[PDB]
Amino acid sequence: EDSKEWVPVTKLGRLVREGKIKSLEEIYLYSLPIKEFEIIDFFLGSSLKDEVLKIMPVQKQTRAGQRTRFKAFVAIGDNNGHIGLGVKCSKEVATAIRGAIILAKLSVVPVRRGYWGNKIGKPHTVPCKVTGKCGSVSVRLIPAPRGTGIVSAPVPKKLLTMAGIEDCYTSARGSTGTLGNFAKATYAAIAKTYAYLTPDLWKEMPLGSTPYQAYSDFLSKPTPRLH
Amino acid sequence: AKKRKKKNYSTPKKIKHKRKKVKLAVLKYYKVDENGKIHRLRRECPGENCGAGVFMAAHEDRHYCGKCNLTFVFSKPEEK
RNA sequence: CUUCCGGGAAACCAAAGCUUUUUGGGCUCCGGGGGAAGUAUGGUUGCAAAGCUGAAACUUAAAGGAAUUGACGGAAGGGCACCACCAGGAGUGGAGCCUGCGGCUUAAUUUGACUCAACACGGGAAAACUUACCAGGUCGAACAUAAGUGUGUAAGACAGAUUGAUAGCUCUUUCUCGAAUCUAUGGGUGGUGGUGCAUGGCCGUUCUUAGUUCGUGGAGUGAUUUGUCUGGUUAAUUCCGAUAACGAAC
RNA sequence: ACAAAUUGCGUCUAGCAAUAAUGAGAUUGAGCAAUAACAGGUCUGUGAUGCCCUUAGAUGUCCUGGGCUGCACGCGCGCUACAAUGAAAGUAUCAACGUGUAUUUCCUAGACCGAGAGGUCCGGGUAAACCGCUGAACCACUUUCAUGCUUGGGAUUGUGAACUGAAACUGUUCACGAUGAACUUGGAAUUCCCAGUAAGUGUGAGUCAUUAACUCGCAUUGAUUACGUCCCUGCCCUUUGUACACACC
Repeated sequence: EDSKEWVPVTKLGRLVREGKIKSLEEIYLYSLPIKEFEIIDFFLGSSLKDEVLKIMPVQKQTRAGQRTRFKAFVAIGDNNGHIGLGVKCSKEVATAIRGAIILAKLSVVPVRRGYWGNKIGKPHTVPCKVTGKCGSVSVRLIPAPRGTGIVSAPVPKKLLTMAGIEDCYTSARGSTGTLGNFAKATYAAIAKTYAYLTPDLWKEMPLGSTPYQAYSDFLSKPTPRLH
Repeated sequence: AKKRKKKNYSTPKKIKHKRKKVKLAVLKYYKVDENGKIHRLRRECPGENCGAGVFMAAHEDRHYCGKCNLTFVFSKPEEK
């Protein structure tokens, strides 16, 4: 049970429901604005499982006398190469925990895995040294050889295992006990793994396809075509 | 035994007995003259309202039937 | 002044940026939580008032950094009712009396409720009853256990005490339907007992106003903001119109 | 008024204008009321109720009683007046919401008696039907009073006469004829309110066997003045400094 057959808001999800896009990288070339979560559940859902981080409370001050609101850090992610982060306020927990997790599907990033010192056999950890600085939280990523697991704080290990890394020397400076920027910066730290020029990438490209033009025929028709 | 804020240990000692039983044995007292006349100790009620099975009291000059203890006062009141 | 498209925790910044990648253009002082304390102790300098100089035992889990929100809490700007006036009116607060309640006192003077929103209220205009108060009385209510045996386990009246009356409630003394075997024992029963700082339910105020709050976004590291307006007009977030989710919902 | 309501259109948008009607310049007042809440109110409304208290010697429960009403004192809510726009006498002659007995004695009329209070007899009415067309008070109309704490004002207190209820004694209320205080407009203060309203002046209803001076509406009589302002105590969210926090207590 779905229970609802997904409707496309935009023509991008119309293209994937027509089956003319079968690649998660196809949006990832031109950074296509994915503002429906159903496409994330179109390609994935297999090996895309979630873990809550906190359920930490806040308060809104009123005329009389308080207002209590909830806030839950959470992280879904494909077990090899993807992760998502997000959070959302709510006046009840069950309104949050079934709703705040939708946002991280808009924050799914391809995680690039790299070698450390030898070019044999399915690169594992990280391309290069990447830091994520966000709000007094500077998680510096340092590549590691085999055996040595993901060393981190006790908290962000559940993010990185559900991203796909195995081996990394990693820390940060500051008050990680103020968790709010901590998990967020790692989401910006791991996202920068495709923002680093590599001499492996010095040959470029066939320079583009733009599937708007490659699939305008289905765009041009006004008929609600199934399949 | 209550719990009140002011009055504790009223004590009128509450001596109201249930039944003394220092008297009034049930009628084992019975004499039968032999062959065959029956003598009825606590001779019965002359009132016809009962079946004369009340064992009317032996008392001072005020006797009474047993089915109702206050009434049937033996004075005797004559009616005319 | 503009916007990072830089940097910061932020306001702010063209350098406070290039101190990012666990980073590097040179050189000097100078800080490591408070308060002890810019105090003592000596030197040094001043004609002096005083300065270059500067600690410690003790004591303390926080002192503050910007920002969001509560103040259309005598603080700015704009708009409303005689729970606010003015223009008044009738009043009460004086008198008499009736009741609210305290205080007083009483065997007991049952008691709830202290601003506005406890105070002719608990409809509370009660002889008793109510009544929860005080003083005399008064009822009996489970069960297996259990032991008389039904030679009366009880239950009722006269009679004179006791009584307020008759209360055989008690009892001097008498007959009596006797059986729920009237049990010491499980424990349940009841209460206008306690606690509104255990609550529920209900109600009052917040409310003669005009406000609340959700799914999309761009604000931002987050708090939460935007929506919900600069104005016009409205009893009105009532509409227009700017129109920065609208289709929002009361 | 069912509003093209005519009106040198205001930021084209909602130009007050009463004015057009001629039941009608709203016929027109309440009820319903959110969001987050507060240690508001109540366990004595309840066989809603946790916990605690008790259970033949009860707080429970029914009887006899008392007391809640007790009074040098503080206070609030209202009525009675402080009289000449009257107190007296009569006379004229006006409502309305309502109201009322079946298994409990209500509403009453009619004759009758009684200073009265009340008492007796025959009725009606389960009610647009009888009470009742409820033929309400204050006013209005000739007088009596001469302003004199006065025939204004009726507290106090005797007395019998009532009557309700088994039962009355800071009291059941009501009668008659005695008794006539305090008080002549009320210190600082402070209440409500803009039209059929305030206020005067009443009736019904509610608690009820009898006890209204309150309470819920009814009805009559019918103002001054406001038709605003943001000072003052208020209050509603826009900028705003803050050490503001359990929010200037």
